[PDB]
Amino acid sequence: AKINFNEKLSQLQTYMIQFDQYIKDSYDLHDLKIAIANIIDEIIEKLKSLDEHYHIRVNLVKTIHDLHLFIENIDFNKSGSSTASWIQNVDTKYQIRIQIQEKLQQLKRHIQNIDIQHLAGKLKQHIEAIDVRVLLDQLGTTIS
Repeated sequence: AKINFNEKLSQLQTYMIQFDQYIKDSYDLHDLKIAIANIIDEIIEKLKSLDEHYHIRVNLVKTIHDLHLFIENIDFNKSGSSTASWIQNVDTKYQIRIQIQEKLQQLKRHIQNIDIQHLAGKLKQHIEAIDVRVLLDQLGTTIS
């Protein structure tokens, strides 16, 4: 029984060694994902031309600015609840609507700085930053 148990323990140790070896010798897909990011830049190249051929980004930025202007133009003075509309005159003496307009324009400039280019760049950065080889090495070394 002792010899059989020792044989079983040796077999389990050999299996664990083989499993660690197989884990270590599998890092091909990590390249593929990086390669995926490469093809993304190709789309970016297309992007780098598409606006210059379509001006879609210019139209969308104009649309965002126009929507923000319409939102800023909504006048609460002549709306319902006329007594609450007096609060608007309170805004006249408390620069509240000015703060609202400033926050809306800050949101506008933040969104207009968020385009497809930044999304593609950040996606490529995240794809290339994640390195599964280090994770596999840590998993195979810590576990024993």
